[PDB]
Amino acid sequence: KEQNGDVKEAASILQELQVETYGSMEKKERVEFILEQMRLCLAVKDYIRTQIISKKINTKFFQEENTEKLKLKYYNLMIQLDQHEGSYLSICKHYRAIYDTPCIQAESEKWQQALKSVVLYVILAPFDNEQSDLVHRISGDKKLEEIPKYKD
Amino acid sequence: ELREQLKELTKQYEKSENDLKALQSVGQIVGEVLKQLTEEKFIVKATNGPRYVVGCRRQLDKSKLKPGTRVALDMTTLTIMRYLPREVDPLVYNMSHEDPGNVSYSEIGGLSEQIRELREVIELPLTNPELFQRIIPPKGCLLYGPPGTGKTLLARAVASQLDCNFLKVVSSGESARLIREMFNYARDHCIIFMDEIDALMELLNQMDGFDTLHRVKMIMATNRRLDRKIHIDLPNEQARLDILKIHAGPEIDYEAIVKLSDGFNGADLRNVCTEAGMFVQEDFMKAVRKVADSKK
Amino acid sequence: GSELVQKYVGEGARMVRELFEMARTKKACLIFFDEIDAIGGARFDDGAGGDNEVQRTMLELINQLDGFDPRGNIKVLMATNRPDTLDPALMRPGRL
Amino acid sequence: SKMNLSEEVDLEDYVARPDKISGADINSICQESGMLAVRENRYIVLAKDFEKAYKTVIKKDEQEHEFYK
Amino acid sequence: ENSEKIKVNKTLPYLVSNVIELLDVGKCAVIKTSTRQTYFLPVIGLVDAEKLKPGDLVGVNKDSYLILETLPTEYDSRVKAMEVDERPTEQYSDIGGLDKQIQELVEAIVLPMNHKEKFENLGIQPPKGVLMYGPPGTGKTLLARACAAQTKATFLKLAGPQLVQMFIGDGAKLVRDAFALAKEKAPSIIFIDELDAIGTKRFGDREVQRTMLELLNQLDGFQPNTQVKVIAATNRVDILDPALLRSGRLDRKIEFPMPNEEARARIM
Amino acid sequence: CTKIINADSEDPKYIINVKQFAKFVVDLSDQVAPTDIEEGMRVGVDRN
Ligand SMILES: Nc1ncnc2c1ncn2[C@@H]1O[C@H](COP(=O)(O)OP(=O)(O)O)[C@@H](O)[C@H]1O
Ligand SMILES: Nc1ncnc2c1ncn2[C@@H]1O[C@H](COP(=O)(O)OP(=O)(O)O)[C@@H](O)[C@H]1O
Ligand SMILES: [Mg+2]
Repeated sequence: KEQNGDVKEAASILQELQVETYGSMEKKERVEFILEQMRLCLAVKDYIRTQIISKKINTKFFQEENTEKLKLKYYNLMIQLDQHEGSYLSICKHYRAIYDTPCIQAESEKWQQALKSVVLYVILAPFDNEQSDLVHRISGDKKLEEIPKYKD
Repeated sequence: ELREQLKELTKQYEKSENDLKALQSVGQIVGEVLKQLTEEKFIVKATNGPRYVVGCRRQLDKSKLKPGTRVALDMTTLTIMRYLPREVDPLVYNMSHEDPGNVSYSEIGGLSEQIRELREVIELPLTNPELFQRIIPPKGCLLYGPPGTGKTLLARAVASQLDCNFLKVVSSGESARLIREMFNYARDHCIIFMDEIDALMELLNQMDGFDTLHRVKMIMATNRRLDRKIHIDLPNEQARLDILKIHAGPEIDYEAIVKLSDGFNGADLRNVCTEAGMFVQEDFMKAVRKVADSKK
Repeated sequence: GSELVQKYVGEGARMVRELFEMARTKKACLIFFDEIDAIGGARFDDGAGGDNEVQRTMLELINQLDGFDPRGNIKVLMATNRPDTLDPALMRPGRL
Repeated sequence: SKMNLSEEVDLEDYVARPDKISGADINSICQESGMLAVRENRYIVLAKDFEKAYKTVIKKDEQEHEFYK
Repeated sequence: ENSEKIKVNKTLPYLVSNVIELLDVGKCAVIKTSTRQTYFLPVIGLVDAEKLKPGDLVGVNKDSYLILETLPTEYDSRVKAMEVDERPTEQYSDIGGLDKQIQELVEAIVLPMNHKEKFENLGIQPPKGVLMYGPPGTGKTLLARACAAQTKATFLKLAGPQLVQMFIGDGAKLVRDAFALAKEKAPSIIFIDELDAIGTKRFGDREVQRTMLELLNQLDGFQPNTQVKVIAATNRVDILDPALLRSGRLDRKIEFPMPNEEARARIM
Repeated sequence: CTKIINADSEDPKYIINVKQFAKFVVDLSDQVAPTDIEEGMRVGVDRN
């Protein structure tokens, strides 16, 4: 339905699958279903339902073997949500999780862009104790290297 | 030889001299602060009963001694020398102070309808309560019908499913007061399980229903806010086979057994294996003979 | 009868034990528990939880009169004007 | 007022209807309606929710023996 | 010379004390002096901290209350004389009427006691606790005497009021001594007559309740091994501490019935 | 005396219970025959 150049009625159908209670194999298939519910919600711009559905996931699970692309898309979707909402420190934290993902560590740009956006989203937050702590943590981090006219 | 000899003799000399050192250490008096007088004074009740206004050792710091803080009172000057953790008395696990303890989820073979119902009962509040705040999460529920066929087992499995550990309690005036008092630690430890409500000349145990940190719920269960009713059937339709199999720690035989056995739980299979042992597969008709023999 | 209901919970049971020990010390004994309606009627508690020490010494008297122990040449002539509130444990003819 | 409600959820047509409910009853109606709304997974309650809670805690005083009346 | 100094400072009027609780700050102690008191100690003292488990008989200096020599064991005379000095001998077949009850008790007591491995060989649980609830006069103590006679092992005669000493904690000490004696003398059968005297339902009274909870806790301490099997006996089970008859605890209810007609013929 | 502590061969190191007061471990003083204690024989004891 979503492929069929029509989306207003796309989110509705899939926003009826409680893969939490459907009683399936393990936390792979249902994580995928929840994430596609979320993707459809973002596509239709239903941010309240986006947050509510995202609350169904437990990020602690993503410390597992195959849990790489699923958590990557999880954080990317949360980041779309927050970017259209207005928060910036939350977007910082989400990019930080993306960067800390072991797979994301590999390949040059897959971490260079992550750190670029992490630093900008630290900078684009209000001056609070939390923002100051994040500024300190991202400060240098060794790997921040001397990205030209950037770490300065 | 010198290395080991001198190593062991150094151990022995150090131990002996430290024994002499210990021989000049005086014990303290174990007691609890009561009221925290002017910040240089505390009313402390020693174990044997007597209560003294006592000092506060400077390096000890303050604000860590509040009414009930075990302290090591100085034996003569009666000064609070250094605090202590709360002693664990036998009145903890018998007072139902157990957070952990679970067996499995597959241990409950069938029961799918009640599993799903209680799941929808207790998950969402332990997980997202903000949705409700957008109003009051349900607090209690009921497990009902026959003697709650696998009531505590239902809790034992679905709590593990939800990842919140446990707070079990039995309901078999002072007792009521303290049962509500340890609610502080209960929340500090979730699904609360005040079971055995039946069997009541007690009147302070009323449903006080205080306010605690959001999340954490209860499944208060009995027979005959908290708005649920999980009716249960003492047998199952065709899950007696299932109960036997998932209890078969030790199948046509399993059918032939359930086809005439009508009990309430896996005690049937427990008796099967037990009497077969008196008389691992190779049992077969022995189970049938048991189930025919059990009286109940 | 009144020298078996003291304060100091357990003292009464200790008294019963000492009496039976003295009996066994003696060659042939006749005990004459009188007014035993004071020492032990029923066993139900309800509000009698505070008066359970007498019940306890009565239980000690039973276990002495007959239990996992030969009693010896000890013969008991209990007296009671009302053997209608006595405990069936004490009344049962293994002891009387 | 504390809850979040739609625009077609007028309460003024849940009062004019004769009914011998009390304050506890009305609190229960509202709490049950919100609970049912969340169960059916919406974050805004609606007239159907209030109808269902109304009938859930108005006719609850039933299952009596009818020969008494 | 340091050893001589320690010897000179180890005079021998030590006070017997417990080790109720332990802590690390180094090692410390929270000993409970028999002179009913609770004394904390920073430097555990001459004890080499052999894991110093909560619960132990330690010789402790009278005034400094420092842990001097540790004592091996202490079982009051009331539990040292509390065993079958002369094993009785009545019979097994000479207990009329009750047949299913006697068979059930024989299995659930002796068979796990003799053929221990050929119970768990089948994934079986030989329940530790057998409660004989009967109407007064059925013969519960008769079957108990028969088991003590023809069962070997070490038999413990627990006698209800025998656990209710006036002094606070002495009853719990007596129960601890009884259970420890059972464990040391394993295989053991622990027959508790008139269990309605250790603790009935509620609550000196708190002392009786505390000794009851000592019984409950140390019974729970059992595992399938630790070859001690407990057989409570009791006349009036007027809902006697439902917590007592729970999972793990006394859980084989050997109900005792009144003698039927054939039973009475056999009895006569 | 409730436990003669196995007597450790030499240096018996008796034990005693003064009942409500306390439970002490004790030696023998001036006693001619340090065997006549019988492990329950209601022995003598000094104050301090
Ligand atoms: N679905 C099941 N799978 C395995 N065992 C079960 C099941 N249901 C009940 N049982 C057994 O029945 C017993 C019932 O325990 P519990 O529910 O606490 O007591 P009651 O059923 O009398 O309330 C448990 O010990 C358990 O071994
Ligand atoms: N079933 C029985 N078979 C044989 N003797 C019995 C039986 N029941 C009671 N007795 C007689 O009574 C006594 C045993 O009953 P007992 O065990 O003392 O009862 P309880 O357990 O209620 O105290 C013995 O004197 C025995 O001779
Ligand atoms: Mg259960």
